[PDB]
Amino acid sequence: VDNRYTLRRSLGFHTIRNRVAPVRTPGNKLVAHYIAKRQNGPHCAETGKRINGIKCVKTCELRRMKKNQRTVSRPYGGVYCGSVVKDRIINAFMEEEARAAQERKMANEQKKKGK
Amino acid sequence: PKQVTTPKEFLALAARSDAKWVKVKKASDDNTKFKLRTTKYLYTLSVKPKFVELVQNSIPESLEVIVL
Amino acid sequence: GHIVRAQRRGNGSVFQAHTHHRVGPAKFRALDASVISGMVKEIIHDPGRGAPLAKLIYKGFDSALVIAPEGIHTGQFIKCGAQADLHIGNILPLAQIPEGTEICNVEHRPGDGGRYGRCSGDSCRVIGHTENYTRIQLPSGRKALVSNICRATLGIVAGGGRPEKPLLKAGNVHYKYKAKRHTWPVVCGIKMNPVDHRHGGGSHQHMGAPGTVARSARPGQKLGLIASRRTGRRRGT
Amino acid sequence: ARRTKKVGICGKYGVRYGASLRKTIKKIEISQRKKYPCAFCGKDSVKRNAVGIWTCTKCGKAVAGGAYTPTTPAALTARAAYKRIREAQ
Amino acid sequence: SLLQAGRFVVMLQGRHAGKKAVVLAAYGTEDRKFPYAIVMGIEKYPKKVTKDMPTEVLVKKTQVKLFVKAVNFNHVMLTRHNVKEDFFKKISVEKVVAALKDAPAKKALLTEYAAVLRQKYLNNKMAWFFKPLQF
RNA sequence: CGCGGCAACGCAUACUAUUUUUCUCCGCCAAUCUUAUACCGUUGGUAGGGAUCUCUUUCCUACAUGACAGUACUAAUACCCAGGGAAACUGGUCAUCAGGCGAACUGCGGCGUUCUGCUGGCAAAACAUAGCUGUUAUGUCAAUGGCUAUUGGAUUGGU
RNA sequence: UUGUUACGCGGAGAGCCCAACUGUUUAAUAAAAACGUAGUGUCGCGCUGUGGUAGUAUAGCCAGUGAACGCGACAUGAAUC
Repeated sequence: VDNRYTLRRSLGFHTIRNRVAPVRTPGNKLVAHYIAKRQNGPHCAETGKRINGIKCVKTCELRRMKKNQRTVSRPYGGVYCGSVVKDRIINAFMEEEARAAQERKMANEQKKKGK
Repeated sequence: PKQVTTPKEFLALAARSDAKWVKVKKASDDNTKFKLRTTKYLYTLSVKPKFVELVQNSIPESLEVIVL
Repeated sequence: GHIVRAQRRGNGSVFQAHTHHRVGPAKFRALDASVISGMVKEIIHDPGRGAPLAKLIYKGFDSALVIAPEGIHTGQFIKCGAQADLHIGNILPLAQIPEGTEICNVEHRPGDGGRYGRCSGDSCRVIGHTENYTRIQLPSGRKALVSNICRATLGIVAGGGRPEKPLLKAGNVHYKYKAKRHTWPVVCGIKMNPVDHRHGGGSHQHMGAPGTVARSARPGQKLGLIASRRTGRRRGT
Repeated sequence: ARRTKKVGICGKYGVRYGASLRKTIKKIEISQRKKYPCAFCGKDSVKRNAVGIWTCTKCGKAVAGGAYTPTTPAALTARAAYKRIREAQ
Repeated sequence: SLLQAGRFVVMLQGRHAGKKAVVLAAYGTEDRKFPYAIVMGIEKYPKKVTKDMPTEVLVKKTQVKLFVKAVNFNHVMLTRHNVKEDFFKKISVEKVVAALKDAPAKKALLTEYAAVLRQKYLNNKMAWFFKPLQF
């Protein structure tokens, strides 16, 4: 046997795009098949963790997939994972609630002068 | 080239006015495969020799049928 | 003679700053009329500069790569302005700050960017308030009238004590000047022949000429100790 | 077993660079690798990321400290200076 | 003790997270072994409307969409506010059946109590509830 | 002509603009685990050819399936969720370690990336024997290791 | 009595001189003790500045996406005394 095989594409050098793997054909012939690139896929802002419920494919072929599988259902579905969204609800409530209670406070405190 | 499990769903795919031919073909374990051609895909249907006779009749008359 | 290595740094072909991985120009936001809160999004390290930078957000989000005081942390709220209180972080004008305290990245002109006291583990000290001009002492010793309206970050710059540790190997200094610029290694002037440098030549290596030259001395001629009002071991004083 | 008697962390350098320099770096190389106690999440896993920067792993936060320790003495004095003036008035 | 019927809440996580709610029946069961409380809420809020273009554009932004859900105590954030009579009781009188199953049966409630709850927005009462919050 | 799940998330949904974020996307070195390919192996087997004074149930060749598309349960590690509520500290790695900012542990949890099996592509092709004058026959099988290497990937550490 | 069988695989020790060390160098007679280096020291300058360059356009270029724990100019050449 001789199991050595040529590169098919005219680029010679061993770059990240020009990488191969040996494969058996139907005809008992070893041959170069070219490796498609790895994808990390969507990490989140804050912390820097992998969100769940989406494949790491290319974002161009993420368009060809269904609108279901592009996203997670919640508010800030893609961008922010779960517990960071919980914290944004709690803070943006109580920042606004303290500011709303400040308008109640400055209403209530100034009425003491009249009575 | 997709496979299709149900014989009922095959006959829905046959009567689309896409399909150019069906191919009958003997297989291992005394089965046979009805390979419906469509413009996009090639829908195969594995079947046992119990329900082999009925399916051919089920197929639309207009569609051409090439035996192998 | 040939043109000497001191003269050749001007023409500036190979002697340029290696400015590729540098993240941006470190300065304040422009002045624009009180008090404005600003979250530290993150603190990052840029190559060449020994200090960190801290990227602020004055949320639109307006950004500003400010140079980092020590004790800043991520998601601290920095407060630029007059009526901001004293914390290590905050950016006050020199009217407001107390004298006899250590400040960082102080501007020369108002609305400028920040000028004096920028490198790691340095700080301008404040002497006293005249009226308009808040007098401050720079890290060297020298003292400078600077206008009270212009801004300065509070505290000492981060990354202090980097030259405390020596670099044992030539390779560590190779990686040091890769980020900065080509100026290394230095071949000494005595070693070179007479045409290349002033100190060069002779059967035995030696300087020969006095080796200490005026401000009036020309390009090509200014080599060695320039206008040295003292030399030798600085014993006392 | 302890295996070097004297040297410690500077055993990597071998016979090179002199006795006085390896004494100096022995102090500093122990400092910059050591995990330090966090303020914010509490836990003891504050490593050195770059020169001035000290990332906590478990927080996901960072602080600006010294080059080879997270607390410079001179910067720690500046806190005490601005404390006494703020506490006054 | 805190989880009564007459109290507003905010949803912490889920599909409806951020959005407003009120408790109905604060309960262990054999169906689901944890603390859980059946809630009302609102999905799409009524936006503000200028009186230019009467009738037609109003009756869209008028209409308020609802939801019902059997939610854990951890995933709801309790609030200051309480409901202030018979009307509060009526909306929560029937709701478990819709929650349990059958879309048509549950859609009969949400079509009904959309019309009932909207007439409280007509009066400008429960002014906190029908207003959203910005993140 | 918007619904399921306590939740992680699932499933059939538009367009213009502004802003924000992500993928594209990134140094070097070291270790562990694992597909694919090659090679060496224990178990047999059948096809043809080589060898033979003697010996050798022998020796050699052959024993194979592409991009692409699908959905089973086996079983992994990463991360997250529900219950659970930990010093007589427990769990875990080749190694460092992890945990009341919530561990062990239970779910026929969620999800990503790899994996085994079963198909479609698919035997109609290709290859090897046997025979007829272009084509007809059989056959390409069954079991299961790698302490070996290279490649892709995973889990990490150090500088 | 021979065996890392062929193939492949350090002769070793004791003095003295120079440079500490890895590294660089006269392409084509010199690879060194020369150059380099870490370490040590001196001098200049707080930006309308300092060390250059550039050339008639009141051109703007380099250090400079810089600021004395810095930039530039030299001399010595690890440590120990």
